[PDB]
This record gives sequence, C-alpha cells and structure tokens, in this order.
Amino acid sequence: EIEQYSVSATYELQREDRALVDTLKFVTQAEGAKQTEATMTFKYNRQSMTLSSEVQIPDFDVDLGTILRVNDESTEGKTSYRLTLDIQNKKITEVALMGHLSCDTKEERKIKGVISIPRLQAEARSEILAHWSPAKLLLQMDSSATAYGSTVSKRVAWHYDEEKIEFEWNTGTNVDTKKMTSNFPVDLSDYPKSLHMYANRLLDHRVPQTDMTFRHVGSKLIVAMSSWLQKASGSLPYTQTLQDHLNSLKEFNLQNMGLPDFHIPENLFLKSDGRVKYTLNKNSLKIEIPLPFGGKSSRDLKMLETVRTPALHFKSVGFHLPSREFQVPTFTIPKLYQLQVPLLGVLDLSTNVYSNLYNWSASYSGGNTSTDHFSLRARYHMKA
Repeated sequence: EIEQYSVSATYELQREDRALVDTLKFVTQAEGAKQTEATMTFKYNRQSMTLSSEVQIPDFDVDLGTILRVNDESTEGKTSYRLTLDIQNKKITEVALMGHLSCDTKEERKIKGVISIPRLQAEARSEILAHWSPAKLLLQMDSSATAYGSTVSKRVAWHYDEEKIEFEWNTGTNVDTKKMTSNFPVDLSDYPKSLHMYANRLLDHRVPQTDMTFRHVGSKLIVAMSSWLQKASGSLPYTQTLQDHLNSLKEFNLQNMGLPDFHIPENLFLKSDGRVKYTLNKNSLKIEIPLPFGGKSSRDLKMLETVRTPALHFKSVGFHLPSREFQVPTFTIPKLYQLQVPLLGVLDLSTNVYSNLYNWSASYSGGNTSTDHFSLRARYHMKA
C-alpha cells in the first residue's frame, strides 16, 4: 500500500483574497494507498499580521488549530488594535482571548481585555479607561473575574475637578454556596456505578456457615451512631441532612463525593466599602509651566526610529542574515506642564465593612467648614 516515504518542508505563498499567507507546511505522509498524514502547517498572513498554526494528527485525533488575529488599527491620531487569540481544540474554540484597544492620543484612552472560557466558565475582565484632559484628569479601572461562580470585583474610580476631588474604592467579592455547588461539577461520571457495584459485591459475598452479610452490621452501627448523635444537643437541619446521608450510607451507596450538607450560609458576602471626599472649595489652580526645548520628535534625539541590523550575505560560506527591523517606541516631549495646586478643606472620609454577620459603619468629616467664618464640626461615629 505504501511504495515509499517522503518528508518535505515546501514553503508556499497562498492568495488570501487580497492578502498573502506565508504558508509553510511540513507533511510526513507515506506515499501510496496508506497516507500517514501528519502535517504541522504554520500559516502567516504578512499582509494582515495574522499568525496561524495547524497540526492534524488523526492517529490520536489531534487536530489543533491556533489562530492569532491581530488588527492594525493605529493611525496618527487614533491608535487602536484588536488582539485575538482563538484556541480551538479539535477545531472547538475552548479558550478565546480578545483585546479591544482604543487608546486615542487626545482625550479617550480605551484599554480593554476579554478573558472567558466557554467550557469551564472562567470569565475575567480587564478594562482600563483614562479620559485625558489638559485642565483636570479622568481615569477609571475595571477588573472583574468570575470562575465557577466566584464573583470578584474591584470598583475604584478617581476624578479630578476644580471644585471637588473624590476617590472611592469597592472590593466586591461574593461567593454563593448553591452557586458554587451548581457551577462546579460535583458529580463524577464514574462513581455512582462504582458504589452500586461495590454494594452488590458486599451483599453477594459473606462468610460461610451463615447468611448474614456485613450490611446488617453496618446498618446497626449507623443506627447506633445516629442515636448517639441525637442523644446530644443541637437541633439544626444539617443534622437531618446528616441523618439522610447516614440512611443512604447504610446500603453503602452514595451519589457524590464527600458530604452534600452545607453548614455555611448560602450567601457568603465580603465587601470593603470606602471613599475619599476631598473638597477644594470651588476652583483649582492649573499652572502651565513652560518647558523649553520641547515638542521634539524622535529624529531630533540624534537617534534612529527603527534599528536595522547589518544584513550579511556572504557567498563564500553561504551565510544569510536579513535585516531585523526593531521598532523603538516613540515619545513626544511636552511643551508645557499642567500642575495642579490644591486648596484647604473641608475634608471627609467614610468607610464601611460588610463581612458575613458583620456590618461595621464609620464616618468622619474633619476640617473647618468655613475658613472665613470658623464653623468647625469634626464629628465621628463608629458602629459595629
């Protein structure tokens, strides 16, 4: 069926509509009726900065598809990109990594990140925005992560203003018991069958010269220990769930791993509230310090923008070394500096903690409410 073998590393250049794919394939098949196809192809779209990797191995059904799509959307006044990592296992997208960037150079600086897993429910967020402003400054942050129903949040926002300056923080972390139980697979594909077969083996095998099996003594011991448990104090539904578990265990057959009883509260909340309120009366001070020798571009630093190594083509020894072009991140020198000069009070803080069965509140606003009228009210409060 196979007349011979041949392995090749032929490089081709595919016509992707308008774009060109530097398709390099490494097939290792056997010539003849029996094709031992095992090809490691790694496509590259140089016209669209797209990298792909293909490996088909039907011997173990290994058909992995890795596609790296990069969108060049950066312009002279709008720097943007769309990073995409599509991890397909057996052509099934199981890990996807998408990034959205709209970091403009004028006011808006949108930085985003998408992290989710369709198979295991592992959703994570990373979104950054920073609204540029010559006078004030506006900035935000987003970083959320939910995996198996583990809700984690962090909400911190700060904004500058001539009147007031505010700064809050919110560390959200709530993990629910039933949500964990449902999201996390708590049942094994091969476990109830094993328990049933173990119970069958235990029942269908015992000492001779008699017919009682160990299940009778096991039920006796479960009854005795249940009687001892109910002998002591404590009237909770967890005890009744335990009794049901014991009755099920009497036959030596369960449904899941461990103990289904959940003594913890179904809602497990843990939050750290807090803020900063910082008054600057009504106006701020925006000093525009002149910066001499400013506004220069990359070429004025006596440095090159792109580093190009000497391409070495020596025919005597056949040495080939192309020009590796390295891009130096550009930076522009500001001509003026915006400096914010603050003012006096009023000052105020508040922070509240909400842990499980714990609601602690605090509030204090110090500082004279009026500089020119001397109305001081520095009152605090602590509640738990």
